[PDB]
Amino acid sequence: MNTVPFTSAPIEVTIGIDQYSFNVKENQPFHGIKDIPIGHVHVIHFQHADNSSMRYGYWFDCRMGNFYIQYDPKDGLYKMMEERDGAKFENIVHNFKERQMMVSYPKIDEDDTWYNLTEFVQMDKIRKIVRKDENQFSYVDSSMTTVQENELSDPAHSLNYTVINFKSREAIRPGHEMEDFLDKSYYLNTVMLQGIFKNSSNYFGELQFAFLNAMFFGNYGSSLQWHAMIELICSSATVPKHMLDKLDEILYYQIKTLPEQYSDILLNERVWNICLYSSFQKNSLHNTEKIMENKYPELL
Amino acid sequence: GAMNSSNYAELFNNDIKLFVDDTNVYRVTVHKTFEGNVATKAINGCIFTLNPKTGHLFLKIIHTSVWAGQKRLSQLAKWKTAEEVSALVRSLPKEEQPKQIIVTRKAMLDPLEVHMLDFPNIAIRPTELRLPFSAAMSIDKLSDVVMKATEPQMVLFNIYDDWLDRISSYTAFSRLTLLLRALKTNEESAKMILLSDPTITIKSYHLWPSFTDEQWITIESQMRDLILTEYGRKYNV
Ligand SMILES: COC(=O)CN(C)S(=O)(=O)c1ccccc1
Repeated sequence: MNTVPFTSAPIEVTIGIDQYSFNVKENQPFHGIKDIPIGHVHVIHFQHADNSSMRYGYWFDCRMGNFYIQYDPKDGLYKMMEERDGAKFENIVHNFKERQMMVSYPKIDEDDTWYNLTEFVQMDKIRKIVRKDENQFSYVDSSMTTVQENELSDPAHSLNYTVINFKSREAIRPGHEMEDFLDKSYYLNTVMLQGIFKNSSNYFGELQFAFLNAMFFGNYGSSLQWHAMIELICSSATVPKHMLDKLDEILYYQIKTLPEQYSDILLNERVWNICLYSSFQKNSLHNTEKIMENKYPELL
Repeated sequence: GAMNSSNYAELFNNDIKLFVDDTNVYRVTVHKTFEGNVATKAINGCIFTLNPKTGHLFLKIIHTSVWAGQKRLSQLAKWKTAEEVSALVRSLPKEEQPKQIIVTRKAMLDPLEVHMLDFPNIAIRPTELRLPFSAAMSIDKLSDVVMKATEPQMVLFNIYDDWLDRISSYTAFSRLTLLLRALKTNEESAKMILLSDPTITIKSYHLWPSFTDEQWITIESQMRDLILTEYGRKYNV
């Protein structure tokens, strides 16, 4: 179990750690988060009390270094940093734990939610979507645009998700126009899986990362990417059986975790109704269709 | 974007454009089978592709053999239309290719867009106008060449005959739409109006009779009357 210490908390802020969150008062004696499960990526995220504009946060993996948070009064945000001095860091954490100034990652033993949301998500792939190669952790916020959003404006601060566009030469083989547009299997299996992602694990990893940035930061381009990646599978007549079964599990836990009051902005009526009731895979997403119908029957 | 009453004069500017109407591509007769079920029999169809500025009708005849062994024909027909329009554009010299293609039915947008991905600078547009191009099969010479075709075939017609020698393309299009609207509302009456007078003939190389300017005004008046008439007969007004 690992630790992300905080130098201090000088501004009132709601702090998220994965699907958990807690309120820290201005100059409250808070010095970080302990007992963070090793083996998963994590996200630590922030919403200032005085300006809910810009949710922002950091994706990190404690196996990759010692990370801490420090407020910057010039740029006005909590910044993640790496501490290269191992002995210094260990000494800092031990002191903060002894004085019990850290919240405990509050994982219930039965609970596999975070694993199930991050099963295929790897830090190395996050870092290719979020390019800032001098850090081992990745900053994301509510306003960051995607490469695709920028083609339709600062490239350094973009989310480089894989561009999916169903009316594009990449998606449509010359002479197979009707076939490829009505059955996206070529685009899913040859172009994207064999060609770009290499395997379904990397595809699911990007899909899960896009969902999490949508949910935790209200990042609109991430929500677009999440839905595009679902729609590309559901609109393919030919999908490996193991991918469909895994997709059903992935989406089940995403829908389960989604705040009820955010469904209106985080869920695209057209995509979900098409995927569950019209698409080739309308009958292949049993768990996802059952939770959607019992939790968001209005959308459908 | 969408073509409507506000931007109607854009049809007659000097940017090459084509209307594409797919209504008559997939045509069937519905009949009873010996067993008392219902079946369809396809008959020949046509894509109606029209330059409104010049009167250039590229009439691609769709022979029933194109449907043999195919499923979901009403859907295929839109993609076949789009394939044939795309093939037509690629066949034209660059300086003759359209800058815009306006589809008369919104269901043609995605099939045509996908077939024209190679032409990103050609705008594919819908329209809010209710254009009467389905009635093209009420023009005798066009119906004749469609029904006689034994194979796929493209036939060329000026749908304005020689009218542009005497009138603008705005006025020619308005005349055309009035004639076709009439033929669509009451084909028998419309055709009676057009041919009742045996001294006015259709030239061998024309579609419509050789009316003088004065006779076109009479004719056009009679077509309006017919459209208003049928509008009462229909609604009891
Ligand atoms: C494709 O074009 C047409 O339908 C109309 N024309 C090129 S035309 O000049 O009127 C003409 C040319 C050849 C035959 C009949 C008419």
